[PDB]
Amino acid sequence: ERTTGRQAQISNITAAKAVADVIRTCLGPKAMLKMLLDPMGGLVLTNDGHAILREIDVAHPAAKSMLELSRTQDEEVGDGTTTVIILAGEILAQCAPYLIEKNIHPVIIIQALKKALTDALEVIKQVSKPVDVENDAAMKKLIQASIGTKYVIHWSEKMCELALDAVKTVRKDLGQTVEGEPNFEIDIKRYVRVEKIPGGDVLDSRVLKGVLLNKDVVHPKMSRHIENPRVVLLDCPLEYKKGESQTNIEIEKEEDWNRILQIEEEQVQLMCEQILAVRPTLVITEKGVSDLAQHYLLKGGCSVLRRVKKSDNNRIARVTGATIVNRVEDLKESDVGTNCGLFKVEMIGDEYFSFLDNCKEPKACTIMLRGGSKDILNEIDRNLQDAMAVARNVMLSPSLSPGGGATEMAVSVKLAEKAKQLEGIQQWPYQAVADAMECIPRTLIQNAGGDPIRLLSQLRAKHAQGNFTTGIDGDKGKIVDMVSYGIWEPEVIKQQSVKTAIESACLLLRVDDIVSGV
Amino acid sequence: LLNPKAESLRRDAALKVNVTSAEGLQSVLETNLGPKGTLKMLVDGAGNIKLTKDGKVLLTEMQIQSPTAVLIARAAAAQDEITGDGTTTVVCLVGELLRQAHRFIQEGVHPRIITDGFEIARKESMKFLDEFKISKTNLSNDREFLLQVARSSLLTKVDADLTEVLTPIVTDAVLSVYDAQADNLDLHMVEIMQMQHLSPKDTTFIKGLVLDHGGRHPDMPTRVKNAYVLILNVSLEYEKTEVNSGFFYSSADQRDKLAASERKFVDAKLKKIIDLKNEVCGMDPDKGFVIINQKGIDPMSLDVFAKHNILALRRAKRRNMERLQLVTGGEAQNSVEDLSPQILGFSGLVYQETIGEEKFTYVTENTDPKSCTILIKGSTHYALAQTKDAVRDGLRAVANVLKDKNIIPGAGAFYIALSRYLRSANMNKLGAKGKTKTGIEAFAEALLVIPKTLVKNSGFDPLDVLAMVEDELDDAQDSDETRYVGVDLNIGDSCDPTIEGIWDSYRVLRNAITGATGIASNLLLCDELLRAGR
Repeated sequence: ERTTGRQAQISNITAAKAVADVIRTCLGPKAMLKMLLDPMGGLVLTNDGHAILREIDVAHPAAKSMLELSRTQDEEVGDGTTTVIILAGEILAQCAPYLIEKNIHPVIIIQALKKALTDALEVIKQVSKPVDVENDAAMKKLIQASIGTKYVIHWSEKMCELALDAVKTVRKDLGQTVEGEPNFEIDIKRYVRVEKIPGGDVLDSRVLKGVLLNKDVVHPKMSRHIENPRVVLLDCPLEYKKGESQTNIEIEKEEDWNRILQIEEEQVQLMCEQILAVRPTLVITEKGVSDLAQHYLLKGGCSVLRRVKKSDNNRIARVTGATIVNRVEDLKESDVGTNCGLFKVEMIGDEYFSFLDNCKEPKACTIMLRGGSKDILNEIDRNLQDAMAVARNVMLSPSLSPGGGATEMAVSVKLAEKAKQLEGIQQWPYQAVADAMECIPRTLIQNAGGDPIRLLSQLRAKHAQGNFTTGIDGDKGKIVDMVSYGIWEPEVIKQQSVKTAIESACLLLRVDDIVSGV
Repeated sequence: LLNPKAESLRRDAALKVNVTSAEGLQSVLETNLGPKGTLKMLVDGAGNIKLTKDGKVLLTEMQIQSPTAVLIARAAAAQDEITGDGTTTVVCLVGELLRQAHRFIQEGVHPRIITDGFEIARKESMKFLDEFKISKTNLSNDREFLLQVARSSLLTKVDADLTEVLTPIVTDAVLSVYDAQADNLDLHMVEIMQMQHLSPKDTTFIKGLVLDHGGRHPDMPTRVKNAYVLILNVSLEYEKTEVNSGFFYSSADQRDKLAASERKFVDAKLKKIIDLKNEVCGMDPDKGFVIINQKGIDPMSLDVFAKHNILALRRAKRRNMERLQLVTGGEAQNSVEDLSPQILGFSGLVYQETIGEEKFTYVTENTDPKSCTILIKGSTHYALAQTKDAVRDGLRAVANVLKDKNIIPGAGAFYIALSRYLRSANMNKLGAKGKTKTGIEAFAEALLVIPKTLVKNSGFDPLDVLAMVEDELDDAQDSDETRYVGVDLNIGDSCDPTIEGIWDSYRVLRNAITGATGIASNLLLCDELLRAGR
C-alpha cells in the first residue's frame, strides 16, 4: 500500500540492484549464457542483455524504470546495453550505506552526484584521444568492432562502405561564428531508411541518393533519363472524371451520340493537358492510370509511374521539392522536379524498379541492399544500423576512449584524487561514485576467471603510475595495454553512459514513497 | 533481491543442478549402447506400447521439465537430422564431460577456462579426425565391406538373428537404387511396407513394388511370367447418365437389354482392350497381359477378364500409379481410343501371394524398375516398430558411406586412440596454456565414457578391457607400426575393428565430437537459473 521512511529508499535500490545483478555475467565478449525458465516448457539461451531482461517479468516499479532506461540506450548506441544498466545499478548500491548507515540526506547525495557527473565528463574528455574522421581506412577498423563475431565479418569491408557512404550522404557538417554551429547533426532514423532487395551479391549493394520505387513504367518504350527533369506529384488517379452531383446525359439525336463519346476522351486528354502545361518530364500518381492517359502522356514526352504509395511520395517531396496537388487544374509552377539525376528503370532481380537517384545530397538517401536470402538481408540490415551508429559517434566527436576497463578505472582514479580536495559532507557520497566505476572492469575480471581483488588493485596501480591505456584483455584475461590490441570505442558511448546513469540514479533517489491508486 | 512469484538459483547452485540434470539423463540412456544395449518402453498415453532402442524415438516421446535435458534433446534432434545415428553416443559424451568438468568446478576453476579447454581440444580432435580416418575405395564391388557396415547398423537394435535376415535386404536395397557412377542416391525409391500374420525372421526384400488390391475372381491366373504392363486411367465398371434419367422396360428381357446397352459404351472399350491381347502374344507362352486400371471395375468385367486370363486391378492408389509407370515403363492411358501396343510396358513374373484375409501382388523382376521395396513382416506391432527403426537407420547408415568415401573403425577405436592422443600430445606440445590443461585433460578423460559404458552394458569388467587395449596400443607404438585396436564385446578382450568389421561413419563421429562439445559448453556457461512470469 504505502512505503514510508527509509523503506522506500531500500526497495528502490534493491530493485535496481537485482536488475543489474542478472546481467553482471552478460558484460563483455566472453560473457556467460543466461538460461531463462519460461512459464511454459520453453527456455531462452540468449546472452543479449536486452533480450534477457525483456523476457524477465519484474514487479517493483523501479525495475521497470531500469527497463525503460535500456530502451533509451538502445536508440542512442547500438552496443553496451548492459554497461549502462550495471553502472546505474552499482551507483545506487554504493550510495546505499551512506544513505542509511551514515544517515546522509538524499538531496545531499543527489547534489553530490551532479558534481561527480560534471567531473566525470571532464576526465573522459582528458583520457580520450583524437582520430581522423576523414580517413577511410581508419573508419573501417573502427566499425569493425561492431562487425566481428557476426556473419558479416567476411563482407566487413563492404559493410563499412555501405555504412560510411550512407552517413556521409545525410550528414551536414557546418560551423562558424555567424549562423551558428549545428554540431554535426546526423539523422539515421528518417533519412537513411533502407530498402532490401533479395538476390544478388553484397558487392552489388549500392547507396542511392533519392527515393527508390518498386513500381515499373507504364509503357516499355519511353525516355530512360532526362537531363533537367520536371516532376509532378499528385494523389488523384488518371482516368475520366465524373461530377460530384447527378450527371445524366440523354442522347436522342442520332449524330450527338458519337460526339459525347469523343468528349469523354477529351476530358481524359484535358486532365492530362493541365499536367502538360508546366511541361513535366515525370508524372507520379498514387492510384492507377487508365490506358488513355498512358497514350496522351506518352506523346507528351513525360514519364509515368503508377500505384505508388502515399508514404513514398511524401519522402519524394523532401528530396525533390514537388508538393502533391490533388486536382490537375490546381497544379502549381512553384514546385519543381530539380535535382533528379536519372529515371533509370533498370531491372534488378527480375523485377522492374524505378530510380530517382541524383548527383546531389538533399540530406537523404535510399540504400539498396542485395543478399543471398531474406535472413541475410535482415542480418545486413540490423548490422548496418549498428555499423552506422559507431560511425555516427565518431562523426559526432573526434576523440576515442579506451575500453576494456581502461576508461572505467581512469575515471575512478581521478575521482579519488578530486575527493581529497573536495571539502564538505558531499565528499563521502562522492567517493562512492569512484567505487562504482571500478565495478565494470572488476566485472570483466570475474567473467574472465581471474582473481577480482588482486587484478583490480594491480590494474589501479597501472593507472596511478603508468598511463591510463592499460586495460583488461578479453581473450586472455591478463592486464595488458590497450594500445597493443585496440578495443578503442568512441567517446559518445561513454558520454551518454554516465550521463543517463546519474539521471536514472537520482530519479529513484528522489522517490520517498510509493502508493497504489488510479 | 527478490519479487513475488519468482524463483532464482544463483551463485554456483545452478551448476550443481545442471550437472545433476545431465547425470540423470545420462544414467537413463547409459543402459542402451552398441549391440549390447537395452530396450525401453514408450507410452504415448493412448495405451499403445512401443518398444524401441533408438534414442531419436525415445527423446521425442518423453517429456522432461529439466531445461538441461531439453537442450540435449533439441541438439540431438539436429544430430538425428544430420547424422541419423548415435543419439545415445552424443548424450553420453555430454553428460560425462560435465561430470569431469564439475569436479574442476568444485576446485574453483572458472567455466570459461573449462569451455576454452574443450574448444582447443576439439580443434586438435579434428586434426586427429582426419589422420585417424581410413579412405575407402569408390568401387561398388565393396559389398563385402558393405556387409560390415550393415552389421554395424543392424546388430545394435536387434537380437543378431534378424541381422542375417536384414543384411542382404538393406545391402541390396542401396546398390539397386544406386546406379554405378558418382551421382547420388535416393532413399525415397525404397518403399517401407508393414504386414502382419507372419514371423519377423521371414522378412524379405522386394525388387519391384508391392500393392494391396489384386484381381478378384477364382479363375484369374495366380502366377504370370514375363507379362506386358498396362497403366489405364479409365473406369471399366458400370457408369450412369450424367443427368437424371430412368430405364423404362416394357418386357422382362428388355430390362437386361437396357442395362447391357448402357454398359455397351464401357463394353466397347472392353473389346478394344481384349483385342490388344489377341493382337500381341495372345497364345504366346511366357507372355501375358495385366490390367492395373486405376478406377473401379464391376464384377462383370472381372469375369470377362478372367476368361482371357487377364489380371485386372481396380481402385489403385494415385501415388502408386505414377510409381508403377516408372517401374514398368508403360505410360498412363487415359482413353482406350489411344491404346497401342507400343505404349505397353514390360515386367517379369507377377505372382500373387495370398494369405487368408489379404492378397499380395508383386511387380518384381523388372527391366529398369529404379525403385525398390522393403516389406517388413511381423506377428505383432512390437516387431514391426523395432524393424522399421532398423531399416530407416540402416539405409541412412549405408547412404552416408557412399556419399562420404572416408570411414572410421568402430568398437571404441576412435575414442580410445584420441583420448590417448590428447594425453601424450598435450604433454609434448604444451602450447595451449597452463590453466587450459584442466579442460584438455577433462575432455580426454570424458571421451572414455563410450568404451567404458559399451563394455559395461556387455557385463565385462571395464577396468580390465581398457587396460588391455591401452597396453596393446603401447605395444603397437613400441613396435613402430600402425595397429588399430578395438574392444570385443562377446569375448571381452581386445581385437582389430577392421577385421571384425565394426565401422563408424565419418560424418557421424565428426558431428558427435563437435556437437557434444558445443552442448556441454553452453551448459557450463549458465551461472544462474531464472524463473519469471509464472
